[PDB]
Amino acid sequence: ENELGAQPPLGFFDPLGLVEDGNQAKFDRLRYVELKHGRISMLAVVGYLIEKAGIRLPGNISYDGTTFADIPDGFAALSKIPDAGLFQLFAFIGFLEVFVMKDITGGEFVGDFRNGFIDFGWDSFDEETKLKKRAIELNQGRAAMMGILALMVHEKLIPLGYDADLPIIGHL
Amino acid sequence: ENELGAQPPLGFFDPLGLVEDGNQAKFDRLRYVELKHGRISMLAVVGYLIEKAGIRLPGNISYDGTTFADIPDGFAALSKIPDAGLFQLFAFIGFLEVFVMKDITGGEFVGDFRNGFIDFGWDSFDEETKLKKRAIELNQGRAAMMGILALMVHEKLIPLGYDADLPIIGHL
Amino acid sequence: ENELGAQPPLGFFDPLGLVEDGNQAKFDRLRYVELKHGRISMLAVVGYLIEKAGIRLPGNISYDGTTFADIPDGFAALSKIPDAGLFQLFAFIGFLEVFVMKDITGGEFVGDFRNGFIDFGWDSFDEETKLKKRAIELNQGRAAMMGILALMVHEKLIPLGYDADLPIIGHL
Amino acid sequence: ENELGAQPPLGFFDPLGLVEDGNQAKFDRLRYVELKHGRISMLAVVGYLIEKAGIRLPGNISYDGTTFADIPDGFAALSKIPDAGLFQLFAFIGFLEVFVMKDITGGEFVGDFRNGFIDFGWDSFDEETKLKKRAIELNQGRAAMMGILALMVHEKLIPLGYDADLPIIGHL
Amino acid sequence: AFEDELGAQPPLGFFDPLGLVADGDQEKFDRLRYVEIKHGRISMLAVVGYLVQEAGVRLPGTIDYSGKTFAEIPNGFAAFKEIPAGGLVQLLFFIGVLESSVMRDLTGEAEFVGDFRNGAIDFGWDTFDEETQFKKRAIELNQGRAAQMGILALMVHEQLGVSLLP
Ligand code: CLA
Ligand code: KC2
Ligand code: KC2
Ligand code: KC2
Ligand code: KC2
Repeated sequence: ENELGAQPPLGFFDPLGLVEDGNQAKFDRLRYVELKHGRISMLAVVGYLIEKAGIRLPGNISYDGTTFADIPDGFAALSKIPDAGLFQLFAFIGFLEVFVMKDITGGEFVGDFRNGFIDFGWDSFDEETKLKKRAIELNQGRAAMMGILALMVHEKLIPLGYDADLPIIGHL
Repeated sequence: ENELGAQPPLGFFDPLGLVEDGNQAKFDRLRYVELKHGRISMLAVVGYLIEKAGIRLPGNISYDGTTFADIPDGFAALSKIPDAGLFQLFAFIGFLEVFVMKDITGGEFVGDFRNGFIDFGWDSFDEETKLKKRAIELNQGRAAMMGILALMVHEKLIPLGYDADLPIIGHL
Repeated sequence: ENELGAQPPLGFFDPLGLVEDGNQAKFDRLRYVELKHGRISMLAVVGYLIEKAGIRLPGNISYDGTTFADIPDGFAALSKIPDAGLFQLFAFIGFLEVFVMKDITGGEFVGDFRNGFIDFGWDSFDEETKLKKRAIELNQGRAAMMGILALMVHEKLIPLGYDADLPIIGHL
Repeated sequence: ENELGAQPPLGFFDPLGLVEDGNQAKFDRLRYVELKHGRISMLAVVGYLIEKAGIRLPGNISYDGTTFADIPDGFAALSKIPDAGLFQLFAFIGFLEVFVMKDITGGEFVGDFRNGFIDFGWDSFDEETKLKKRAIELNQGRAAMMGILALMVHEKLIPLGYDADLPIIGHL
Repeated sequence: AFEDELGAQPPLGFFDPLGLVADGDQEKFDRLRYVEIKHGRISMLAVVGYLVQEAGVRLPGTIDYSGKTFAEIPNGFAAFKEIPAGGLVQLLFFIGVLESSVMRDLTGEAEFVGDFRNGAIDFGWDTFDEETQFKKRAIELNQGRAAQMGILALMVHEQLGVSLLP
C-alpha cells in the first residue's frame, strides 16, 4: 500500500516534496486522485484510438440527422454532442460516479469488490495480486495521463491524429 | 440460506411486511421463485433487445413460408409462432424444466451443478463466488423483472419498442 | 475412477449382465472403451452437423480439381476422399493414436495430461472435476454414439440428411 | 530446474556430449538459451504462416507508397522493410529486450511474472504448471526451431513457400 | 547551509539570489546540482558543435541513401529542416537511450550526482588527490555554466539576425 508505485527505475519519486510531509491522508488523497486520473485517461486514449481508426456506429445519434459518422473525431466530438445527450451523460456517469457502482468517498483504498473471478488472488499470489498488477495500472495511467496532454496539445495545431497522420508529423 | 440478496443501498428490505415471520421456510421458497423469475426475465430482456435490433436468422421458419423476418418484433412474436412450434417449445422446455438438467424439484437451492469453468467457484476467492456473484444474478433478475413489466406496458399502449422509439417517448 | 458415468435416473444400470462379474478388471477395459467411442462419436456428430450446415472451405482440395463443395454431404464424403489423403490421415492420426500425445495402449485412465480451458485439474472443486464433469463427457458420448447409429440408418434410405429433412421425416 | 524439457521417448538426451560435465552451471545457461530461441522461433513460424495465408493489413505502410500487400511473402519481407522502420523495431524491441520488461540478462529462469489466462502460477495442481506446461513450451520451441531451418532452406533455392507449394514439393 | 559547496567560489562566493536552496534541503540541492551539471555537459558540447559547424566542417558523404549530403545541411535551427525524418527520429531516440539506459546512476555507487562511471569506464579518477578531484569538478561545473550562457547566446542571436561570430 505504501511500497506500491515505487518499483524501478525511478523508485519512490517525490521530486518537489509534496508528500514530504507525513500523513497517510494527503498520500491517501493524492493516490486515488492519481488512480482515478489513471483509470479515466486509459479509457480516453483507447477511446481515442477506436474513434480515430474509423470505428463508428451506423445510425443517427438523435432526431437531428446527426449520425455517429457525422460526429467528427477529436475535440469537436464531445462538444458537438447534443446537449440533452450530455445531460444524460451527467445523469448516468454521474450516478455511476458518485453513487451506483463505483464508490468515491475520500479515496477509500478503492476496492470496488469486483475485478474478475479467480484473479484477485490473495491466498494465491501475494506479489501478483498487488504490487505488480496494482502497480502497472497506476503506470498505464501514468502513460495515458501523459497521452492526453499529448492528445490535446497535438490537436491544437490543425491536423488531429487521423488528420495528423496524413500530413506533417514534425513540430512547429 | 439467508445472508444474501439485497445489499447496499437497501439491505434486508421487506417494507410491506410479507416475510416478517421469523421463519426461514417461507423465505426459502420465495427466494427461489425470485431466482427463477430472475433467470427467465433476464433472458427475455436480452431476447427483447436482440430481437429489436433487427438481429434475425435467414430463411423460412417452416413450410408456412414465414421467414424469420416476417415474425414481428414485440408481443406478437411468441403469439404468432405456429402452434406446432409452440408444442415443441413445450416438449423440450418442459422436459428441461420439470426433470432433466435443471431440476427445479421443489425449490431446493437449485444449484444445478453448472458452476462456470474455473471462474467464480470455491477454493478460491471467498467473497466472490457467493455473497457477491450469487447476489448480483438475483439483482440482475431484479432489474430485468422490472424491465419486462415496463416492456409489456410500453408495448401495451403504443406499438412495439422500435416503433416506440422512432415516435414519442414521453408519457401518455 | 470407478463410479463413472451413469447417474440419475439410472445409477449403475447393467440390465442384461456380462458386466456383473464382481471383478472390475473387465469393467476397467470397457469403461475406457466407452470413453474413446465417446470421444469419437461426439466429434463425428458435430462434424456431421458442421458439414451439413454448408460450412465448407474455399478452394480445390487437390490437383483433382475437387473443391471442398464438390465432396458431397453425408456418408459418401469419407469414401471418395482421394486415396493419398486417406494414407495421410492414416500417417498422422495413427502416429497420434497408437503411439502418442494420446497414448491409448493398455487402455484405461490415460488421462492424456490435458484439461479444458485448462480448468479442473485439482485444488478447485474436488466435486466438479471428479464425478460430474468426468460423468458428462462419457454421457455426452452416450448421446452421440446413439446419434450415429441413427445417422447411418437415416442416411441408409438413399439420401443424405439435409435431403432427408427437405423431404419426408416420418418412418418407412 | 534440472528435470525439465525432454521426456518420453527420450528423457535426458545429450548424445554427442557437450553437457555431461557434471556441473549444471553451464546446463543452466543453455537452458534459458533454448527457451528464448524457443520463444522466438515459435512466433516466427506462426508469423510465417499468417503472412503466407494472405492475412495482411489495409493501406500503405508509409510515405513510400508500399502497401502491406506490396511487401512480398517470405525472406525478402524483413529485408526490404524501409530502414527507418527497422530502427523503430530496434528502438522498441531493444528497449523491451535487454532490461526493461522481459528482463533477460544474466540469463536463467527470469520468469517475467506473466501468466497465460491468468491461469497457473501455483496453488492449483503442482504437477502440470511445473514439469509439464513448462516442458511443452520449450518442446514447442524445439519444433519451431527446426521449422525455420527448414523454412530458410525451403526458401533458399525455391521462391517463397506459397510458390513452393503450387509447384513441386519434392526434393532437388 | 550550502555555502561551502562546489561552485561557491570567488568572486561571487555562495550565490543564490532567489533563495532556492535556502531551506537547506539536501535532496532538493542534489537534484538542482544534478540538473546544473547535466545542462552544462550538453552546453559544452553544444557550443563546440555550433562553432565547428559554422566553420563549415561537415561529415564526409551522404546522410542517407537518397543522396542528401552533410554539406547541404546548414548550421543552426535550419539544420532540422534538411535532416531527413528518419534521421531526426533516431537523433531524438538514441539520446533517449542515453537518458534511460546509459547516462545515469545505474549501480548506486556514484560518489556524487553526475558520476556516471558505474564501475565501467574510469580513466584514473583516484589518481587525483582530493583537492584536484574538487578542482576538476569545479572546472566542469563552471565550464558548464559558462557554456549554458554561451549556447543560449548563440541560439538567441541566430534568431535575432545579429551574429556574434566573425
Ligand atoms: C549538443 C551537441 C550536439 C548536437 C545536438 C549536434 C547535432 C548535429 N550535428 Mg553535431 N557536433 C557536435 C555536437 C552536437 N551536434 C560536436 C561537439 C562536434 C564536434 C566534433 C560536432 C560536429 C559535427 C559535424 C562535423 C557535423 C555535425 C552535424 C550535426 C547534425 C546532424 C547529425 C550528425 O551527423 O551529428 C554528427 C555529430 C558529431 C560528428 C559529433 C557529436 C558528438 C556528440 C556530442 C557526443 C556526445 C555523446 C557521447 C556519446 C558521450 C559518450 C561518452 C561516454 C561513453 C564516456 C545535427 C544537427 C552534421 C551537419 O550536417 O552539420 C550541420 C555534420 O556533418 N556535427
Ligand atoms: C451514459 C450512456 C447512456 C445511458 C446509460 C442512457 C440511458 C438512456 C435510457 C434509459 C435508462 C433512456 C430511456 C435513454 C433515452 C435516450 N437517450 Mg440515452 N442513455 C445514454 C447516453 C446518451 C447520449 C450521449 C444521448 C442519448 C440520447 C437519447 C435519446 C434521444 C433523444 C432524441 O433524439 O429526441 C433518448 C430518447 C441522445 C440525445 O439525448 O439526443 C438529444 C444522445 O446524445 N443518451 N437513454
Ligand atoms: C424447443 C426448440 C426446438 C427443438 C429442440 C426442436 C427439435 C426439432 C427436431 C428434433 C431434432 C426436428 C426434426 C425439428 C423439425 C422441425 N421444427 Mg423444430 N425444434 C425446435 C423449435 C421449433 C419451433 C419453435 C418451430 C419448429 C418448426 C419445425 C418444422 C417444420 C414444420 C413445418 O413446416 O410444418 C420442422 C420439420 C416450426 C414448425 O413447427 O412449423 C409448423 C416452428 O415454429 N421447431 N425440430
Ligand atoms: C491428417 C491431416 C493432414 C496432415 C497432417 C497433412 C500434412 C500435409 C503435409 C505435411 C505438412 C503436406 C506437404 C501436405 C500436402 C498435401 N496434402 Mg495434406 N495433410 C493432411 C491431410 C490431407 C488429405 C486428407 C488430403 C491431403 C492432400 C494434400 C495434397 C495434394 C495432393 C495432390 O494434389 O496430388 C498435398 C500436396 C489431398 C491429396 O492427397 O490428394 C490426392 C487430400 O485428400 N492432405 N499435407
Ligand atoms: C516496433 C513497432 C513500432 C512502434 C513501437 C512504433 C512507434 C511509432 C510511433 C510511436 C508511438 C509513431 C509516431 C510512429 C509513426 C510511424 N511509424 Mg511506427 N512504430 C512501429 C514500427 C514501424 C515500422 C516497423 C515502420 C514504421 C513506419 C512509421 C512511419 C512513417 C514514416 C514515413 O512515411 O516517413 C510513421 C510516421 C514506417 C517507416 O518508418 O517508413 C519509413 C515503417 O516501416 N513503424 N511509429
